[PDB]
Amino acid sequence: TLSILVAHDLQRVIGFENQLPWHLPNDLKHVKKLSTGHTLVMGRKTFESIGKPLPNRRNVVLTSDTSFNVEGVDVIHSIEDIYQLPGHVFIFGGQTLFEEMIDKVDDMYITVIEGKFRGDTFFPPYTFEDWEVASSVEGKLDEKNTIPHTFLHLIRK
Ligand SMILES: NC(=O)c1ccc[n+]([C@@H]2O[C@H](COP(=O)([O-])OP(=O)(O)OC[C@H]3O[C@@H](n4cnc5c(N)ncnc54)[C@H](OP(=O)(O)O)[C@@H]3O)[C@@H](O)[C@H]2O)c1
Ligand SMILES: CCc1nc(N)nc(N)c1C#C[C@@H](C)c1cc2c(c(-c3ccc(CC(=O)O)cc3)c1)OCO2
Repeated sequence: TLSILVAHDLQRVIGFENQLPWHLPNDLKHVKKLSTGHTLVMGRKTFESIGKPLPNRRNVVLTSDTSFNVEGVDVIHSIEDIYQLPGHVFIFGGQTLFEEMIDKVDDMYITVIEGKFRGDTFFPPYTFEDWEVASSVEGKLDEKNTIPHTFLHLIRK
């Protein structure tokens, strides 16, 4: 099972200057629930933006750097290596990896941020006539979660 896992805004912005443009704690909880116990695969720049591996799951980093080596991180050097990872594998980002994999994944867990942010990195365009809506759940707004957002589970038709 190969899935995308992404938060993107109304124009599909996912990042600005190596950071998330927005602060949404509920989306962090969403990611932890989905991916604890499984595998995250991310590009090198996504990994550097996080700083360190995320706990209690396998962290796989794709890079051409043969010197890359981080305690708690498994390194792969080819897209093809992804297809040798067991278990449930989530493509975690960023733009380059999403572009490489959106045509390969079985399904996508998208958090749509219902806002328009300045970005320099984007999720690729997709059309809902390629993807069925398995579920769509509005995120709950409160003091610490103040941007409207929707959790989609899209499965390839
Ligand atoms: N909103 C979200 O859900 C979310 C999630 C993740 C990331 N992001 C954002 O996305 C942005 C970063 O995305 P990005 O496109 O700049 O970078 P990226 O996709 O994270 O990383 C690109 C790097 O990955 C490696 N790579 C990609 N394909 C490869 C291949 N086929 N073989 C070997 N290595 C490969 C290369 O590393 P080397 O150059 O070292 O060889 C390349 O430089 C950040 O702003 C981050 O905040 C957002
Ligand atoms: C949470 C944002 C997000 N949402 C969805 N829908 N899909 C994604 N791919 C990402 C992403 C991402 C990368 C860019 C990133 C950058 C960061 C982060 C975290 C992050 C930190 C803690 C958790 C909670 C956990 O799992 O323990 C989850 C994500 C993740 O924090 C520093 O900057």
